[PDB]
Formats: sequence, structure tokens, C-alpha cells
Amino acid sequence: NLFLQGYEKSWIETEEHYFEDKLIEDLAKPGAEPPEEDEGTKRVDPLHQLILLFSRTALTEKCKLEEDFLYMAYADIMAKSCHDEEVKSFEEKEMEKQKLLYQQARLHDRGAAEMVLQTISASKGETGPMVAATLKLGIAILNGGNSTVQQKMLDYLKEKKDVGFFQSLAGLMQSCSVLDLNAFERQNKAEGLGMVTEEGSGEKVLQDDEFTCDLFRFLQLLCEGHNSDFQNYLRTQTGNNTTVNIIISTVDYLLRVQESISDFYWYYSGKDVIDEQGQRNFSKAIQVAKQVFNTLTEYIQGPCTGNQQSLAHSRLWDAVVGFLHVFAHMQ
Amino acid sequence: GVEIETISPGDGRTFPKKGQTCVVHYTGMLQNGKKFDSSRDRNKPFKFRIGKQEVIKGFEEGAAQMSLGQRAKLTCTPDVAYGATGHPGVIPPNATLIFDVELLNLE
Amino acid sequence: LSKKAKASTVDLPIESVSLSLQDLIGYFHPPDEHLEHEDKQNRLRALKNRQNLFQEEGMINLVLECIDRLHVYSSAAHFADVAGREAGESWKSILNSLYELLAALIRGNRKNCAQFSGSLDWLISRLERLEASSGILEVLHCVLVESPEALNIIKEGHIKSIISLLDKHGRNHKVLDVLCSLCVCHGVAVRSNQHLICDNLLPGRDLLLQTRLVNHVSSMRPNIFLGVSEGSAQYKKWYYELMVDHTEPFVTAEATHLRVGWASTEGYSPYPGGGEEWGGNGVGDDLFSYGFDGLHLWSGCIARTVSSPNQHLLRTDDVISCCLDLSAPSISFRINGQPVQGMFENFNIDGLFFPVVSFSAGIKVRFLLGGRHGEFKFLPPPGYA
Amino acid sequence: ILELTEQEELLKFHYHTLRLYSAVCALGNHRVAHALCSHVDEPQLLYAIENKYMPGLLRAGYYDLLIDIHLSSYATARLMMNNEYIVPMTEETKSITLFPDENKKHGLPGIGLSTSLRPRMQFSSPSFVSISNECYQYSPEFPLDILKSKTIQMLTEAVKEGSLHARDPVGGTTEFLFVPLIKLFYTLLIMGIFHNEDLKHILQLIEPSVFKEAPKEGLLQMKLPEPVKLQMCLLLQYLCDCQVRHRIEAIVAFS
Amino acid sequence: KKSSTLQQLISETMVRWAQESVIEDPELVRAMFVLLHRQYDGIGGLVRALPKTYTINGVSVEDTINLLASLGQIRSLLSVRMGKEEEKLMIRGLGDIMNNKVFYQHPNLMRALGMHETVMEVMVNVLGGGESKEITFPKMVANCCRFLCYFCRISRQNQKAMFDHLSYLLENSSVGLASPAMRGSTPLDVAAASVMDNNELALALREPDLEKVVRYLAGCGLQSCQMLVSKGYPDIGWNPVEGERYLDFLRFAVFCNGESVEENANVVVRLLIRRPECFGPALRGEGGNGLLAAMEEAIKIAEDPSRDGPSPEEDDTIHMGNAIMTFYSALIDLLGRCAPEMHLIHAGKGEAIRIRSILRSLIPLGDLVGVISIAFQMPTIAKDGNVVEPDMSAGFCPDHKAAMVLFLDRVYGIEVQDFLLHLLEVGFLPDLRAAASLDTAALS
Repeated sequence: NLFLQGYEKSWIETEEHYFEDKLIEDLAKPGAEPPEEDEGTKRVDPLHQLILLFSRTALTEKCKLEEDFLYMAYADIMAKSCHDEEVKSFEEKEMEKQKLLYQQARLHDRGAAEMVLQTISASKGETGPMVAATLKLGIAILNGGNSTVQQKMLDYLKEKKDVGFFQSLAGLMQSCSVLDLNAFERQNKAEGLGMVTEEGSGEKVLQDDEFTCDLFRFLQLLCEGHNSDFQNYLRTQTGNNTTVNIIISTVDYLLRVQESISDFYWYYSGKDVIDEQGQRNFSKAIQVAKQVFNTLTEYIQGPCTGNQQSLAHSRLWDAVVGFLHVFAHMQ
Repeated sequence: GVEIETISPGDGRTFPKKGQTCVVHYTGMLQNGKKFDSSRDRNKPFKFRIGKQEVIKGFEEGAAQMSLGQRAKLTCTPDVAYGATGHPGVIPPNATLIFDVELLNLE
Repeated sequence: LSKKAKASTVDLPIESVSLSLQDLIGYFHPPDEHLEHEDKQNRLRALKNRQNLFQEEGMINLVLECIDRLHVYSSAAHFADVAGREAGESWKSILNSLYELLAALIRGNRKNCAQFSGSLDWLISRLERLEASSGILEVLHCVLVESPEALNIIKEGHIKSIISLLDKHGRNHKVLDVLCSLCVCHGVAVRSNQHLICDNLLPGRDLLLQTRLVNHVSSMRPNIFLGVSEGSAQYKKWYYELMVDHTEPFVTAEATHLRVGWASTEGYSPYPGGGEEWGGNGVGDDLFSYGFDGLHLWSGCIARTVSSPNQHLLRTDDVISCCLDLSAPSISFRINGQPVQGMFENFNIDGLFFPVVSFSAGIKVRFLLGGRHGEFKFLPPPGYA
Repeated sequence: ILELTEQEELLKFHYHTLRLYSAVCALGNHRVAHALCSHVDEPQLLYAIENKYMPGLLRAGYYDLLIDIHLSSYATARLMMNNEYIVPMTEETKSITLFPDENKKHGLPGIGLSTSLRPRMQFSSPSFVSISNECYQYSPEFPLDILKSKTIQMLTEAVKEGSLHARDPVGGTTEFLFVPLIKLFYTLLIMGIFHNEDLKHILQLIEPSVFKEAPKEGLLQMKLPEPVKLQMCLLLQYLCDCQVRHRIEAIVAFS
Repeated sequence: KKSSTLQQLISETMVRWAQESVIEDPELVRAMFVLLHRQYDGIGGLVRALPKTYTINGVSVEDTINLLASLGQIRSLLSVRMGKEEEKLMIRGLGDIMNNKVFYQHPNLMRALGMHETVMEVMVNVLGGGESKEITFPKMVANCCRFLCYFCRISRQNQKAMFDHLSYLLENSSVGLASPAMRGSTPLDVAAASVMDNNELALALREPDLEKVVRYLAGCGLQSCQMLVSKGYPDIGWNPVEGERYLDFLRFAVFCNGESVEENANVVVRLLIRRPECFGPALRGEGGNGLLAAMEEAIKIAEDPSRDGPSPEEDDTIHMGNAIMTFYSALIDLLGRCAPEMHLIHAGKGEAIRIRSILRSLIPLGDLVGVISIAFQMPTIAKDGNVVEPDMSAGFCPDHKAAMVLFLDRVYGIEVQDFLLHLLEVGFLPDLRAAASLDTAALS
């Protein structure tokens, strides 16, 4: 029994194989269209049918986003198909950008951006595996600053009259976690007492750092390339009956992360040497703060006076002055 | 209170006793004529032992009066078979049961 | 009107009630099926919100009160007498529309079918009435399908009433569907409801259609057509024999069919009368045929046991002799030369008679008609030809 | 009963009566199943299964009633006990290998020595002259070899008849012809009655070229309706599950 | 051209059907795509199957088969509606499972077969059916809770698996606390068994989980029991029977393996001091008589039959005095266990010194000394020669003073020689003399 468990964990889980691009291309291929004479509109490909099934499931009214294994699997397959990966030359860089654009077309031509928005809207601000997979797929399809996908998403939102997407975004951003010094102290006291570690990562501190990074990467790629109209929509949703200011929510989360980092540094202030677990926690929190700062920078870049004024009147200055103290003593 | 009417005669010499299993094909129908049980339908000969009160009393008495290889019709009054409670979902209360039984073998 | 106010003084908005009921049913009509998925979803959401608002304003109880106030009158003529003609004329339509509206307001809403659970018992009390059976059945079906709570309230006194509904109003499939819904809801089986339905419906064998596997039965007859009439040259006494060469008591699940005797035709048509051309019917299953099986005398599909020496069902090496006397109507048999203690007498002699044997499968019998076509191992009774 | 093709009211009433018969015994009501064995008999079920002039609705109802009364309980137990592999440490378990021989050619799914623990098959005699009431536990008894042979023969006929695309399917439609039969086959396969040569023949019927032991078009290529495609998907899912269990047992054998 | 494998054949036919027709059935589309995904992700089947793979010796084949049949019965009874016969059936089926030896020998198999969440779901169904109308089928819940407590005690990993259901169990902790003879078979008992003698789980236990229990205790201290006054018991202000059960869980959370979990002790003391009504009317402090005065008052109630019984066994005749007394003993024990260790006070930790000072403010030394000074009544031989046995379920018991002594040694401490001999002379020497007079065999 022990060998079976160890064999699983060490070999079967670690086994890796790359089939996603082949599978997605085979599904996207329109098969024998002249042999199936429809005498009408072009026939939906299997990938388009899968996307329509998922979109209809998302649009079906339910009180909660029920976990779907098919979605968590096929969204991940699509997300890896989008990326499919010593200074490269200009030809190599342009050739890779064109191939990335083609791979993203193979999905958002079939209506994947609308699905990604619909799933987030139906999530109702509850962090979960479906939300993580949807955010990963959105990052995959929007990577590099896809203007066509940005236009499709903005047009879909404005047409759909939806406040639920922004409400769910605010709920998820509020639900995003930070450093928990109490949990860190409890975990350290466990090892000091000598108890066997339960999880090697010990991810109780900073519970979800990949999810938060994906969410803010999505919120950044949504405005990548200075999409001024979409930045204005994020700040104030004009058409929508009720508006939510993601710009202020982002700086609120940045302030929370700053406070957590300041407290953690204060706990390490007296100690001469930083423990390995503390170094890991600092690295994770620094990555999270880096992504939040980049998202704010993408909100601001391009003379977006509205966002510049909102952040000026917000509490960004407190976060900056706190990070300045942290940097001055940390270094 | 079971009446036996010989549809077909048997050997006439061997009768069921103590502790001896009876192998019979039986067809039971209600007095109106509706059929509810048939071991011939199931294609499995029914096996039972005299005196262990595993079968209904009318069937037991009829088989006891029967002879080897004989085919006879058994009429069972409600009291001797299923009483007034009846069999839930099969036999209505206060129902007279008629059986067509053949004593195939004794083991 | 109940407190006996003057009919002219009574203000009864009959037409407005009917037209507003039509409008309300149109308003609560479920979405149609063509529609694109998203539009259908919007329509379903609108219907949900409409039902929720109506119930939160308590629109179910008002409809129930109207239904009760209409049900206090027994019939459309009694209401036509208490109220005016035209209230009498539209009484049935208004009651049906009210029941349909209640079904529309409850359908598909888990909460509405849950707060209708308390009033469910009062609804089923009027199930027997002919002017509300269909609407009550529809409402009960919706409540039982949607709410797993009303099933707890449903008891034996209601299950037996629903079964008596099937017994009284006839074979209706909607009652069966309601009974099916009473068993399993949302993948959960109610053992008590299953047991009650089984033990209260199945044993009777009087409402549901009954089924059985029946052996096919065919009949053999000679050319001879025997008839008697005044001033006609036909001998009134006849005799023939049948002998079983081989027969199998059980070629299948059911017993082998083997009956012998005479049959009669209606009128002078040579076609045998009174019996179906095909099926499990043989000699003696109608008042035109007269049969013998070795143990009983068969006529009119009713059998009476007849005594004989060494009684046995007809089997291998058995010889049956049949006697017909048209002078004094009497049909008599003798098995293996021994007379059976019974006869068929005083039957109709208007038509023609002929020998006949009915069988199902696994038989081997031979007609002994005498002379060249056979011979008689037992001598014919005197007089009989 | 064949006259109900032209009597619509009786046909609908009897179809809903059959559905009520299924519902009262649904989810393992073994006592109700024994009670229903009196009303719907084994010969009546065995005749309704085979008769080609069976009306479609009544045919589907009788297939469903047979499955519910005699096979549903064991099928359900053996199915939800599927994703758990409790394999004993026996010599026959040690004998298990990933591949039949040196050639790395997959054996046909289903065949082999499977040693994983699965629930035990038990049935009770449906008699009504016995006063013993302990027999109510366990579903009634039915001939799983006669049913097996009949199912194989009928599917073999249906495969060749459907490919010709005639205008007289059993039951009047391709769905009525195939869905009940494939459902009964799937129930038998889940319960595991099929063994060895039965599996070989029934896999040849599903697809001859792929399951070749070493033009005739199988069900997968006979251009089936959507419900029949769903049932085919279920059958393929079961075959994949069998392959997975064989893999698990081989890994335990190596262990 | 020929696929030659089941995987290739299915992979071809799924895509062929999908591109051949626009499938109108969402179920058909889902089945097709899940089958295609299973074909492509072949390793995923092994990844899912290996966790649910267990191997047994040939000697245990028969009892493993028996337990599998019992689990099949229990699982299949989920699909039917809760009822009398179903309750009987699952009672018998859960008895068989306990009686089986592999339940003890192979806890990993028991957890892999997923029996704990099956019993969890059965309890959820029973406790959710008619939440407003109190509890239906009160034996289903008792058997389920006993089974889950035993499952907890079997293995430490089983406790970790059970600990993930702490939130719902604490939500439904008020099911059967009031009714005695249910002790050890309530969802609160399942929670206590999950958190029992496991420092890892005690440390992982969160603060809102403690807050929920604190609010329950505050409500129980403010209000009286409804079922007791309905059955006829005198209506005192507060609820000792409910309060004691909640105090036991807090004790098990704060104290583990002989050493006091400081993180879980500080939170508990802060919450019970933010809401001081948790301490009982006597120690509430808006005019309460005091711990000692309440002690003799509960003695008075214990001797008086009217105040003790309902007056229209220990469950039918719940002794109000003993209940008050046990509540106060449990509160004292919980405070003493929440007291910090001596090494922290030696180190001079400000928080530990603060918590100790607060505890001494809550409990005066004189009250402790007086309660220790209170003595027992001992059985005596009657005139016929039978020793009359005073029922200790209706009287003052030594376990009540055990908590007094624990608080005395852990919070106040015996640091003064004069204090030591004073406390000894007033309270302990009489107890020793009583034990010595109980030395005769019949009286012993």
C-alpha cells in the first residue's frame, strides 16, 4: 500500500505529456463540410460546440457555480494550447507573436471570451477551481495584449447590461488573501514542538498566491496596450445601473498587502537571520505586490486622467510610504 | 378443508411421509380464474418438506393426500390459505385459492 | 349572493373575471420551446420573478377563496338559479380558468409548491367532483413534482382517494402519472408510498389491464353439415368417434388444449358462428359449440365437472364417442365405451351442426367417421347413424 | 396486445401502467418486485422482449420493467462500487500481467483474470405458496443465460437489419428498436454476466475491425440516433473502466 | 487506417460524430467530450484510481467482503427517504461495520471507501429534515455520532479527515446536548473527538470556531432551557446542562496532552471575558453571590427535592443542583487549563502574566479555599446491615473539587509554606481522614 501511494505521487503525477495543441487543432478542424450538405449556414465545429455547451451552462441561472470536471479539464487544455511553450532575433519574436495570435484566434473566433466573462459573472465572487481555471484561460487568450479579444469582451459587457461581472470581480478581490502572522506563528510552533509537517509547502500563510496573481494578471491584460475605453469602463461603468470601482478596490488590496508585509517584517525585525520559510513567504508576497503594482501601472499608463485622479485621491500614498519604510529597513 | 380432484392418476402406492421433500410443479389461480403463481412459468420445480409449516396449510394437506406422479386440483379455503389478511399485493383478503399440482418426485 | 342579497343589487363582474383570468394565464404562460437559449432563460427568469411577487403578495389564497366560493354551489344549474343565467353559463369556465391559474402560479417554483403544502390537504378533498377533477389533478401533479415536502403530508387517506378517483372516473393516465410521482421524487424513493400504492391497487385486478400468455387454438372439422327442419330429409341421429394417438400434457408453460364435440352455425351460412376466427378460444367457449375435455362439459365458456369411470383429462390412447340427436336436442358422450354422466340438451336447432375438435399444440388425434373414412371400435348406439 | 397499434388510448394507458409498475419497485423495493412478479410474469417478459410486432412504447416499457424488477438492484450496487479497487494478495493476483504475451498488443477489454473484490450476486425465488418471508430480501430470480443468449442473438439480428435501412424497424422507429436493447445489454454488461466468448462476439458486433481476434459496419458506424449514441458512449465508458481496472490489478501484481 | 486500439477508435469516433452532426443533447455532448478527454488523458485514470486502491491479505477476504456488503447497504439506503425501517436498517448496518475487525485493522481502507462522509451525509439529511420541528429520528443522529467518534478514535489521520467538518458540526452542536444518556453521541462530541489529543488539529483550529462556541455558551448562560421547563423542571435563569457540554469542548480545545495550548487559551479567555455572562450568574459580577455561595446554594438545591427534580434516572431526574455544580466545576477547570505554564511566567512573558492576573481577578483565592473546605457525606451502614449509598449523581462529588484543586495549583499556586499548611488543615486533612474512615472492606 505504501509503495502504491509513493509510486503514484513520485511517478504517475510527475509524468508529463504534451497533447493539447494536437487535440485543439483536431477539434477545431471542420470535418468533411462538403460531404455534410447543410444547405445553409456554416456548420459548428466540435470545439465551437464545446464552447457553446459551456457558455449555455454558465448562462443558466443558478444560485451557485457548481463545480464541473469537464470545465476544469477542457479550460486547462485550451489555456495550455494558447501558450504551447539566447535572445531571439526580430524574425523569431515576430514569428512567435504571429503564432500566439493564431492560437488565440483558434479560440476566441469560436466565442471563448464571452464564456470567460460569463463564468466569472456566474461565480458571484466565490473563489474556487472554476474561477481559477477561467482566469487562466482568460490570461491565455488575452496574453500579449490582444486588442481583438479586448474589443470582444468590452462589446459583450456593454451589450449584456451586466453588473454581476464587476460585482464578482470585487467579491473575489476582497476574498483574496494576505500574509497571516498568526498562522505563521502556529506553523512555526508546530515545528518547534517537533511535529511532523502535514504539508511541505505550508501554504496556510498566503493561502492562494497563484489565484491572486492570475486575477490581477487578468485585470492587467484587460487594459494592456492602453485600452483607454476599457480603463474608463473599469473605473466607472457608464451604461450599467450600478457601478463598482475596481480601480479603488485594487489600491485597497495593495494597502492590505502592504500592511501584511510590514507586520511580517516587524516580526522578523529583531531576529538576526531570516528563516527559509520566511524567505519563501517574502518571495510570494513580493510577487503578489509586484503584480498588483503592475496592474495599477497598466491602469495609469496612457494619460488616463480619470484613473490618475481616482488613485491620487485614494489611499495609494499610504501604501507607497509604507513600502518605502519596508524597503529602507529591509535592504 | 382442501378438496382433491384427480386430473391425472398417479402410481397410487407411494405417498409423502415424515421429512421427505416433495418436488412439484404447481399453477395457482384465484377462484375468478386469474393466475398469480406458476412454478412451470419459472421452470423451476418447487421443493418443500412436509410438517415444517414452510408452505401454506392447504398446499401441505393436498400434497400429503397426493400420490407420486399424480396430477390433481387443490381448492383451498381462505382460512387454510392466507386467512383474512391476505398476501399484500398478490392475494386479496378472503380469497379461495385453486392449485393445479403434479407430484413429480420424492427425495 | 350567499347572504341572499337581491340579484339586481348584487354586483357580479362575470365578464371581467373571465377576461382578466385569460390575461393572467397569458401573463404566467411558460416560455415556448423554439427560442434561443438565452431568450428562453430571460423568459424563465421573468416568470420566476412574477410567481415570487404574486405569492409574496399572497395571490394564491385569493384564488383559493374564489375557488371555494364557486364550489359552494353544486352545479352550473344551481349557480344559474342562485345567480343569473350568465353567471350560471360561465361558472364552469371560470372554475376551470381559476384552477389553471393556480397551476400556472405554482408550476416550477420550489417555494410556491412548498407553501402550498399546508393547503394541499384541502385541495384533494374535492377531487371526486367532476367539475374540478382535471384542474385538481394538474395542481397536485405540479406540487408533487416540485415539492418534496408535500409528499410527507400525503398519506394513505389521500392515496386511497386518488385510487378511488381512477376506479370511479375510469382509466385515466394522469392519475397514473400522479401515482408515479408519489413514489419517487428527485431520485428519492418513498417506501411507504410505494407499499401503499402497490397493496391498494395491484391485488384488485379490476382497473389496470391484465396480461397473460395464451396458447393459440385451432379447430378441425369435416365437410358434413347436419341440420334439422320440418318436412326435410335429414336423419336426426348421428354418431362419430375421435381417438387420441398422442398428446403432451405440457408442451409449454400452460396446459395443452384438447376439446371434442359438436358445433353449430348461425343460420344456413356454412361459416361457424359465435367464435372468434383466431385466439385461444375452442369448442365450448361460446353458445354455438359443445365440447368435452375428459373431465368437464364445455359450453358458453363455462365448464361443469362430469363424473365418469376413472376420471382423467384426455390423454394417449383415449377414444371419445359423441352422439347428437336433433329430434330431442341432446348431445351425449362416451369415453372408452363408458358413458359420461352428463349431456347437453335443449339447445338451439335453427342452424347446421358439424363435428369439431379444438387443440393448441402437441396433439395427435384421428377422426373415426365410420365406413370408408373410418370405423368404430365401439358400436354406435342403436338408432344413431 | 398487438391490436394496440391501432387503439391509441389503451396503448397510452398500458404504457403508463408499465411506468407505474417500474416506479413502485424503483430503487430496490424487493418486496414490491416479488409482488409484481405475479402480475407481469417471466414468460410474458421473455415474449415481449423478442416479439418483432411489439409496439414501440410497450416494448420500451417492458424492457424497463424487466430491468427494474430483476436487474436494477445488482446493477446499481456493482456500478457505484466501481471506482473502488480492493484487490486481494492471492497467487492468481500475482499471475496478472499488463500484456498477454511478449507482443505489446492490448488484449480485448473484459477478458482476463480480474481478482478485484466486487459485490456478491444473490437472488431469491419468487414463490407465493411459501410462508417464509425472509425471501423478500434480494431481487427475484431470472435466467441470466437465457437472457444473455437472447440479447446477443437479437443484437446480432438488429445490427445486420439496421444497416440495410429498412422501413419497418421493430417498434416502428430506430430509437424504439435500439435504445431498449442496448440498455438491456449495458445492464447485463455492468452486472458482468457476459464472459469470454460472449464478450468477443458482442465486441465484434460493436466494431469488427478494432476487436479482431488473431462491408460489415458496426453500430458505431451505422449512423445511430442521438439516444443510441448516448448508450454507445456509456458502453465505451464501461470498456475504458474495465481497462483501467486491469491496469490497476497489473500494477498491484508488480508491487 | 485501422485504429487497432480502443483509445484510438473512441478518439476517432467522438470527433467524427461531433463534426458530423450538431448535437442537440447537452448530455450527449458532455458524454462525448468527457470520453474524449478520458482517452487523451490516459494517465489521469491511474492518478484518480491509485488513491482508491487498497490491498488486503487473503485471510481478510471474507470479512472485507462482509464490510463491503454492509457499506453497500448503508450507501444504497441514502437514495431512499428517511423512515422507521430505514433507521432500523442503518442501525443494524452500522453495528455490523463496527463489529467487523477490518474497521480497526485497516483505517486507510475505511477512509478510502469514503464511509465517514457517507455517515456525515446521513446525519445531514436527518438533521436538515424539519429543522424547525426540533429533531426527527433522534436515534439516527446518536448512532451516526457514535460511529464518527469511534472513527476518530481509530486513527489520527481519521481525526484530520473529520476535522474538515468542524464548522457544520459546531453549527449543529445544539442537537442533543440537553438530553442526557446521549453523552458522547452528539455532534459536539464528534467535534471534541476530532480535536481530541491532537496538537496539530488544536493549533489549526481557527478563532471563529471558538467564537461560535462562546456565543452558544453566552446564550446558554443568559437564557433558560426550554425542554426542561416544558417537562416541568424549575425555571432558573441559566442553563447548566447545556453550558457544561460547551465548556468541555473548550477545555479539549485549549488543553491537549498535558500542556496548555497558549494560542487557543488566550483567545478563549478573551472571548469569555468580553462576554462575561458565560461565567454563570454567580461569577457574572453585577451582584452575584460568588463561587462559594453558589456552591452551597447548589448544595441546598440538591437536598431540596422540589428545586432539584421537575416535580410535576439522571436523565429523567436531572438533578439541578448537580448540574449547577458540574457547570461551575467545568468552568473552573477550563480557566485553570487556560492558565499559562510556569516556564512562561519564569521567562516573564507579559501576555502570560496578564492572563494569570486576569484569572486571579476572576477567581478569588478565598472562594477556592472555601469550596475545597466543603466536605462530603459518606455512606453509612444501615441498621439492617446494608450500607446506604447516597447517589452522587444528585450530590457533591470529588470530581467537583478536582477542578478546584487544578485551578488552585495552576493559577494561584502554592508558594507560601503558611498558605500550604492553612489550605491543608482547612480542606485536605479532613478529606484524608474521611478516606481513612472509609477503609473497612464493606465500606470501601
